[PDB]
Amino acid sequence: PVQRKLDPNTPFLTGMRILDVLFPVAMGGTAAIPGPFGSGKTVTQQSLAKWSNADVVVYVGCGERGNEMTDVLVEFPELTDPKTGGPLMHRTVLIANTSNMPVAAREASIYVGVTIAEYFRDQGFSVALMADSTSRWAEALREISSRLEEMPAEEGYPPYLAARLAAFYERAGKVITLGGEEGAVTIVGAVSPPGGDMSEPVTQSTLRIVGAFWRLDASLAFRRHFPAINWNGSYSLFTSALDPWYRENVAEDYPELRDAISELLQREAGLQEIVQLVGPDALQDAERLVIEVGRIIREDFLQQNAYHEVDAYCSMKKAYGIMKMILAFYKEAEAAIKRGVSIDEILQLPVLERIGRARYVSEEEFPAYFEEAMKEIQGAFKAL
Amino acid sequence: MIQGVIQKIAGPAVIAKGMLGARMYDICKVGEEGLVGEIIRLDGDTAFVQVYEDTSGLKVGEPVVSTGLPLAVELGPGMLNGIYDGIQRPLERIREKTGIYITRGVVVHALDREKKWAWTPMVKPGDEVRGGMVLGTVPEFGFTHKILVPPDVRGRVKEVKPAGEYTVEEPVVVLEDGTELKMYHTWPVRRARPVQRKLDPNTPFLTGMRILDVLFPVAMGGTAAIPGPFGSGKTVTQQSLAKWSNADVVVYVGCGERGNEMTDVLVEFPELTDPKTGGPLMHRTVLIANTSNMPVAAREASIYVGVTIAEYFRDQGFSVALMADSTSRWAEALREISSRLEEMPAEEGYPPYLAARLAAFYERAGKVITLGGEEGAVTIVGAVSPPGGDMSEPVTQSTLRIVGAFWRLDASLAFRRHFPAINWNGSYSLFTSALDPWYRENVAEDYPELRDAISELLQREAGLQEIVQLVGPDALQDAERLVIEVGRIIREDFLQQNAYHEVDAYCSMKKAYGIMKMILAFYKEAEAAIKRGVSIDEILQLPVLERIGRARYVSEEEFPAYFEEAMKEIQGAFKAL
Amino acid sequence: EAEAKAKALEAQYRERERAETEALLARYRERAEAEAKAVREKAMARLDEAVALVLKEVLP
Amino acid sequence: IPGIRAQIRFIQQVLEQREREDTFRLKRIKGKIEAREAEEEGG
Amino acid sequence: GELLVATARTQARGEVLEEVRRRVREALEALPQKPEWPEVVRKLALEALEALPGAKALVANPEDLPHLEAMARERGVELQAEPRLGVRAVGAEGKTQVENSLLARMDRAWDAMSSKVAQALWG
Amino acid sequence: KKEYTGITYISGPLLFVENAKDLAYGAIVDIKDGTGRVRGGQVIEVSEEYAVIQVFEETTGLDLATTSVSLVEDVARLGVSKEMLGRRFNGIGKPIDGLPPITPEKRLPITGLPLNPVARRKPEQFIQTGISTIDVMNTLVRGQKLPIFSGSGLPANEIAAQIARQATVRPDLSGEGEKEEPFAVVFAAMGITQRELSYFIQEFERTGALSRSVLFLNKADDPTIERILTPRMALTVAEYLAFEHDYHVLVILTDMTNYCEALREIGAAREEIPGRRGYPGYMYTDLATIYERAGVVEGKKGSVTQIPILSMPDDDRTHPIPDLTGYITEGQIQLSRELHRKGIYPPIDPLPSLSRLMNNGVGKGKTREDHKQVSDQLYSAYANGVDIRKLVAIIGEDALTENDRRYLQFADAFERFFINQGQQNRSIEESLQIAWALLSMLPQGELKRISKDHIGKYY
Amino acid sequence: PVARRKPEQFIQTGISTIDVMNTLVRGQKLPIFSGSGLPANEIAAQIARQATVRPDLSGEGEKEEPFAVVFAAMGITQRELSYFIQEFERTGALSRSVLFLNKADDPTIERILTPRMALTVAEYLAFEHDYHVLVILTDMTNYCEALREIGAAREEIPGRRGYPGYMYTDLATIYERAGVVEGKKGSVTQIPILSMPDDDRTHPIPDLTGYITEGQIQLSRELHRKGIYPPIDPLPSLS
Ligand SMILES: Nc1ncnc2c1ncn2[C@@H]1O[C@H](COP(=O)(O)OP(=O)(O)O)[C@@H](O)[C@H]1O
Ligand SMILES: Nc1ncnc2c1ncn2[C@@H]1O[C@H](COP(=O)(O)OP(=O)(O)O)[C@@H](O)[C@H]1O
Repeated sequence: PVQRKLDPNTPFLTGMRILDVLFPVAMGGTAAIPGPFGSGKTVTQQSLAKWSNADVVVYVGCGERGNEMTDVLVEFPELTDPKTGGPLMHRTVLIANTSNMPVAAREASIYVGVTIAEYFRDQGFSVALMADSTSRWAEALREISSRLEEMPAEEGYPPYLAARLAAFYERAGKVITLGGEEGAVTIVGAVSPPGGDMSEPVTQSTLRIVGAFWRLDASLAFRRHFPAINWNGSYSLFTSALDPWYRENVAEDYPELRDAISELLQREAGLQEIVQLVGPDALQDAERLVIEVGRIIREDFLQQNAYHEVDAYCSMKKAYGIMKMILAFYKEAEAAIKRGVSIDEILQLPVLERIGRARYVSEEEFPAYFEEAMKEIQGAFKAL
Repeated sequence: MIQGVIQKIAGPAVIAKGMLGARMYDICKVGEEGLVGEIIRLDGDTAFVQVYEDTSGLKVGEPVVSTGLPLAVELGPGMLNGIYDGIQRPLERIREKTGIYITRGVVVHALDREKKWAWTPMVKPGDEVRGGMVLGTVPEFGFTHKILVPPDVRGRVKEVKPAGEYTVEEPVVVLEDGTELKMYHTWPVRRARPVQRKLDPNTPFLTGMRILDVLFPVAMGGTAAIPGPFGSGKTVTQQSLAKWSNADVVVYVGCGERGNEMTDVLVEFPELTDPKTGGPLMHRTVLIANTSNMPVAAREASIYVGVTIAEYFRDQGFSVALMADSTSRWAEALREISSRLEEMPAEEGYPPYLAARLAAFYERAGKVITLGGEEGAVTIVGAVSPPGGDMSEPVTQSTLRIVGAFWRLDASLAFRRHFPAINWNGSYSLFTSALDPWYRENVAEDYPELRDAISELLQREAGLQEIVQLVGPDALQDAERLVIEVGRIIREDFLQQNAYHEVDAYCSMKKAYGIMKMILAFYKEAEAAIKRGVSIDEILQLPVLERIGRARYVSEEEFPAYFEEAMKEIQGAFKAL
Repeated sequence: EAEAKAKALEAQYRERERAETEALLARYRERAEAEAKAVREKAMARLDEAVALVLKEVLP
Repeated sequence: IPGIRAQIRFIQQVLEQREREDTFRLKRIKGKIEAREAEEEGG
Repeated sequence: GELLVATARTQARGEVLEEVRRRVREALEALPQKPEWPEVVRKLALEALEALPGAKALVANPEDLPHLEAMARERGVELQAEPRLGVRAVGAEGKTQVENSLLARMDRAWDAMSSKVAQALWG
Repeated sequence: KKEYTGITYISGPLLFVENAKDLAYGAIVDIKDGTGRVRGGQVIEVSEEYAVIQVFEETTGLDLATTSVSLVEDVARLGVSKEMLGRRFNGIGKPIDGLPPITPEKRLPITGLPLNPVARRKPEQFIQTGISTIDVMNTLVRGQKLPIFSGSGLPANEIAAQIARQATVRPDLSGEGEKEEPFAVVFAAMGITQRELSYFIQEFERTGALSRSVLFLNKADDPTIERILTPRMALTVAEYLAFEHDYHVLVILTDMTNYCEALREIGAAREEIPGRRGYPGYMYTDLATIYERAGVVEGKKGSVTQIPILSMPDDDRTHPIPDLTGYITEGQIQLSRELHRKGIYPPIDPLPSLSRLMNNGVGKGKTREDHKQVSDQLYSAYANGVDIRKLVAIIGEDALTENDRRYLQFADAFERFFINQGQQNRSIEESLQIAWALLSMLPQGELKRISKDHIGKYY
Repeated sequence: PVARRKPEQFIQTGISTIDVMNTLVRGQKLPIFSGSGLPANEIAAQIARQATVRPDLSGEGEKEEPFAVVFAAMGITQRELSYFIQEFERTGALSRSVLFLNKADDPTIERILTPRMALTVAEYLAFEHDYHVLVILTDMTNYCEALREIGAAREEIPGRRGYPGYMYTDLATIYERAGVVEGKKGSVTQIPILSMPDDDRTHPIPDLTGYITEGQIQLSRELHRKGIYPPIDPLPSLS
């Protein structure tokens, strides 16, 4: 239990450039991804499980491929905390779980590590929990049902859905205790919808429960990209509380530039459409302007790679800087083209690839990289 | 026997009580026309019957009579030129006796029991045999009807009559264990008559119609089903193939059919003569057809009928062609029947009791050498009623998984009519690989070369359609549109064939190899022509184009008449223009 | 005649090959034949006791 | 436009018809429950 | 060649085990005459009785029938009809024919611990 | 043993006989019947007074007397040997070859035990398949389970045979010995055909690959029931050779499409809801357990190197089955639709083409110290190509920047060559090589995934 | 269907087009595919009396196939029923003709009888009384329609969505008769009139109806627009 209700106001942090950044999310909040098959679900998870801000890592995968976590058992000791370098096994117990184990064990699993999470949250020590797929709950439950032969509601689903969902999350929060110490509960549940069904009971029901939808498309990502979500098939709802916190912490203008960034990122859709209507056959200016811009912004500059050190580990301030490049380029571009410049000449500006190489620049180096990089902007524009 | 009487009715299903110690599936006579059901369920004492006839008007407590055996169908003489059809009963006599109708429950003998036959002993007495020897001939029609020891039947021979004329009701060969071999036997029809070894396609099994063969050759188990919307060609391609074969024996089942669909049909085979010979085609073909005005389930029954006849003959070394219309029957049958018997579904009334049997038809199907040491290869020819008129259906899809080739047909062409309107675009054959010697043996090798070179045309033509509609056939330049109006001809006497214009009706590999080659020329001549700056427009004027249109009016004798003929005329004028 | 050289290459390649394989099975098979007998002969010995042993076990 | 129309429909209809099967199943299920309740309350 | 060699060996081994089977079978079948057959009966008879709570039945060959007049008196208090090397018997109503033939020992064992005898042979 | 009386329900190959209340879960029985034919049943479910039998056969000729029921085991197991090396097997777990059965040298449950995940040695173990397709894209360790979404004319078996011949070790990017890495030819079946039959057989005669060979065998003529049983059978043989004879077992799970079909029947026949498009959902599970047999093994050079194989309905990977199949399995292979038509040998698409292993335990040393970012470039590079394949096909005849020409250009190139293999080797460098050649005409300075060095390195 | 004589004599209709597109003799099914705003009703009526058989053209005197019809109005409207009255009175069509009637209002079941009933009449009189008879019900839309709400009461799955499958069965009974017979100068030509679901050749509603039987006519409302009289399917169109 807790003493009393306390608001979160401190964000979750691990600096994923959208999920965090363009979707500022409470620490005491909890939020979620779905997943069609083999869709990088769990792959997201463990970047987060080291570049967390959290106090306690809490591993469970919910009747999963042994193989897919056989590894991690071994990895995490020889993983490295930032603060301490320690075996991450310090702050985790490991409740990874598999799938010749009882069906019903699959439930137990959840129902244990949630509670454990509480025991610490109680102690003010603040959850990072990750579930591989709540669907496995579904998958179990209604197989109970059947085997007990009780008519389950429509879609072939008995109805303990909201029931066993909504309640559990409500335990969560940034919550002050009888012992004072205030445990946030930061948990991120995946889901396995095999159908893309925003319309699987579980999906939709759970949409508009806990914070921030994020989505998995697959064949996008099948390229380079991860994390494919629809950007405009995701949300944040914590972009007022933490707005203080950012305002100082990073910068006071941090949402100003960031909101200004996302602005384009979706506003661009304006143009997107015409492409799909009639191409960029109108290869023209404020079109193909924007086009490239937003592209780059995501193309690498949201596109972290967990499988690199530097692509996915990053800071606020690093990113913060980065956005400002682009912006910049834009700024001078507005007046470039106006001068009579074609986007053509803008196009082969070499300094843009210099602007690109950031995912290879460590955070210390990052300053100086940036400190330089702003300059070449003004140099590679004003001249012309 | 196993006995008791009736208990309940739920339309053509029945359960019955008084039944105990009861076998599972038999001949179940019931009531006043011995009404021919089946022991499906045994729970308690209580047999789910399912009839194969109309049932109606009845009451509880009627005799229920359970043989102790299910259909094991009389095999042996009288076979060809036959009707036994689905009920198993030969129409002949019946036709008269039941007025002109068909009328329920009307038994007859399942063969012409007292028709004498050409007893040829091949054997001597005292002798030791096995199931599946041949004992004897009855050469009837052209053909040396093997008098099969049936499986499981071995050993001592007591006597062996001398040759002559003997009804099947005479036993001619008494075994010295005491077996009076009368000349037919009963072969459990859901039991597969087995074989010695399954054998291995080597040579196409041809049966006419050009492209179909040339492109989509076959195994000697064969199979492909025809997906085809209503109206489509299918239904009378089998009938085309009624003429055209390479077969030994010729097996036609009409698979639960309506009569007007099938009037001319019935007679028409009797109007076909034999091409291995010249007497009736009936002298090797068999009417096995039965109705849509008897239940579904007797069609289900029908299905087993086909195969088993085939097997017998296949065991008699034969290239057997079976071409059953419509799995929409088979399907349909059980696709209701469960419901009757209420059992658990699967969607679209699919009982997942399903490609079990479908499969099984194929398993039973094959190319083989049999117990008798005798080769044979029953080749099988599926057709389908698409349900939307178009596909969705596992009953097609896994069906694909388990048939040799597949086929695929087009509505639009049907408007013009096209014999066929195949869409290779869909369709394939894999048999394209197993036969390959026999290609270049019989043909020669540039059929395996030229043929791919024919596809390539239409292949890129597909891609070109795009551009045709995307601009016109006009933004185009010379070389493209070449190939475009090539394609037409490739189709034109490849998808117009016809079954009433007599020349049109038959085509051989001779008829093939020839016409493939022609076209090539045109290509190459124009290919050079237009690179001598020429406009293809001029080429249109070739009277020769109609001349190739006379292909299915050229007939095989005249085919090396016409072959060589056009060659030169191409190579002259356009090599000069 | 360079085509001839190549033809000639075939000859020996086909001939020797045939011969060697044609021998190979025979020889091996006959060693099998030999060995086979000799294991029967081993068996003979350890026949009687196996049965004796076997017979006792089943009885109650 | 009309091409893609006809798609939806095709879809729909199947999805929709699914409802029935369910029901069809459920019907029998009810039958079970009720059979139980006839011969466990009766017998 | 190698596959044929393997088979060759196997061919022999099967023959061997198969002989051993024949002998056991033959041997077991020459038991009934012996007075150690009347003795051997009742083991399985009693055992079957152990198997059947409620005992009613019991079968014995016309030769055998004598051996159990002791347990014709006991058991199902019954002896009727003929089994072979082995005993059958029904009990617990009828219903349940639950037996244990010495030949039912055979179909378990022969094949079972076939492994050790074969080991003894080869090895 | 225990012998029983009376039918209680017969209809479908679903059985009941009463007087049974006294059995343990899951039991191999027979049903001797005075027909002269025995038939066989598993006690799939037990009840307090009869139980559910799962018949293996036709029901036919069955009668209320003949009825003799027979405990074979009240559990289920089977024996094991490596005498069963090289041996042929029906699905009934009987070696059909006319060779007298081998002997059990140990015997163990069919289902077998779960496995500590901690105990499973990681996969990481690249070997060379000789097909670039694999050998770049999805990346073949050993352990892996990956499957070829396939169907109509899509030609699994064929392709599988390539592998049957081009399975080959790489001790050599890792400086090892060479007796180290024995595979194990192990073959299984399902539904199978005659036209397939010899075609298969021939590769054991062509590749000698009767070599160490278990081959379970199962057409469809045979009653349905054993389709699903047998997998497990074979799957259990595997471990034995895998740990104890240390193989990198070639696992030939061998379509799985039929599995579910029959299974489902049995299901639902009793009751189980489909819940899923006319399929019981717990299929997942039902196939989970299958796969749950997996792993490189610590302390032993067992590696459960898996080939699952499947058909899938239509083209559609969206179909219920291949769905979860997806979820489960590590790898992921599709054959290109595109390429049957124009006949490339082999027709393989570059679409579900990442697996779950390439970086993780892997990607250099074992590979070589430039590859990753190459591959990683090529992914989106190729995407970028085909993307316009449509857009173009309205908008320009061209109107592209002809840098963007190159992009689309480079697809067709890459494929046309790449996706035809002869009977080649192909090795990691023979790959790379090609790779760079396609990269060539692509300028440097677009290659943002890559760093400057490697590219010009490899011009 | 081994005890009849196939047909050959020719349904002469006063509408060219028909006798253009089709072949139209005397032992067959020709399902007229219809719709709202489609004029079927008239056509069969029109051609009722504007139909003859002329065997003169075939080299037999015209004393020898006698012209009669059946057609009994089921399942149809008020107004629609009330129309055809005078039209009959105009040519003497009703003279040899029976309407058991329903007009869409009397128990469902009636609708399903009167077809085969109407049929069977002729089954006697056609061959036995050697009449050469034209038959064309209307509104087989309603047959299936109603028929399904029948078997609702029996509770087995719809054979397909919104349709019976035990449908097919009946479609035996209808069609598995027609035309001349050995020794008999009857004949029956029995012709469907029912819409497609709207327009839609993709619904078993017509589809299956297709599969089975012979002929196929449609009319084209995309020629109503011009008002072509007759209008037809121009390229689907098949006998
Ligand atoms: N976050 C990521 N960064 C880089 N690669 C990724 C990422 N997520 C997924 N991938 C790649 O895409 C593949 C597909 O995801 P996968 O791991 O199979 O699925 P899941 O996480 O849903 O179990 C991964 O195996 C990996 O190759
Ligand atoms: N090859 C053909 N293409 C188009 N229609 C054809 C062709 N051959 C015959 N027909 C027409 O189709 C009718 C039906 O026969 P068929 O096409 O085999 O099939 P279905 O039984 O599917 O209607 C024939 O009576 C004739 O009118």
